[PDB]
Amino acid sequence: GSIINETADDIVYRLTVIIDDRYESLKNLITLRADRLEMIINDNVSTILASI
Amino acid sequence: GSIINETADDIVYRLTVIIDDRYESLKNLITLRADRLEMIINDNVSTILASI
Amino acid sequence: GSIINETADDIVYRLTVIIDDRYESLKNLITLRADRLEMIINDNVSTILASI
Amino acid sequence: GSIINETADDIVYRLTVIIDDRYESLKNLITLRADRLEMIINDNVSTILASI
Ligand SMILES: c1ccc2ccccc2c1
Ligand SMILES: c1ccc2ccccc2c1
Repeated sequence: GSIINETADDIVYRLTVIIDDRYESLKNLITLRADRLEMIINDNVSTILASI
Repeated sequence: GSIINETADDIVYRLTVIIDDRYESLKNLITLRADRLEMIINDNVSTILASI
Repeated sequence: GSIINETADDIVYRLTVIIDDRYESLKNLITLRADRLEMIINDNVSTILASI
Repeated sequence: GSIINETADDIVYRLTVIIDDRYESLKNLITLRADRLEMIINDNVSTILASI
């Protein structure tokens, strides 16, 4: 439209990309560490149960 | 308000919607995974106690 | 005048509050769920050890 | 080179620095608390396994 609403759209867009990238990083990390805890807990409990 | 004041509110508002959405996502993911770990732990302890 | 400088300062300042508030919320949530899980584990292990 | 194009670059950069700072803190927090939980889980299981 004009010079103002475009410069605003550019600010919103660029920072949105930043926010989105940092979001995905945190999302994948949370997922990664939670999967590890599940794996470790499962393996250990299975070891305990296998040890009378 | 003035043009620039309305444009400032719009930039903040839009990026706040973004930040909030991403925050809720991580908030929900963290809660989901932690809740599941507690579910897994509580179940495993019940099995270990049943196996004496 | 200087309204563009001030508005940019005003924009950065407002979104900083948003970002920091959500950060603290996630920081406390992550910290809270970790304390809970550690407590649950320690409690359960003591229960298991009390049952030979 | 424009009046507001530099302003936009400043706003995005200034908030990017803040986002990066908070993102890194959560990343470190998530890593540290998960590393801690994994240690606690294994240390506890070693105790149980050592109790017939
Ligand atoms: C601390 C670190 C990582 C986690 C992942 C999922 C749920 C809770 C957590 C607590
Ligand atoms: C997504 C990405 C980074 C963030 C940093 C702080 C608070 C919320 C966030 C949401």
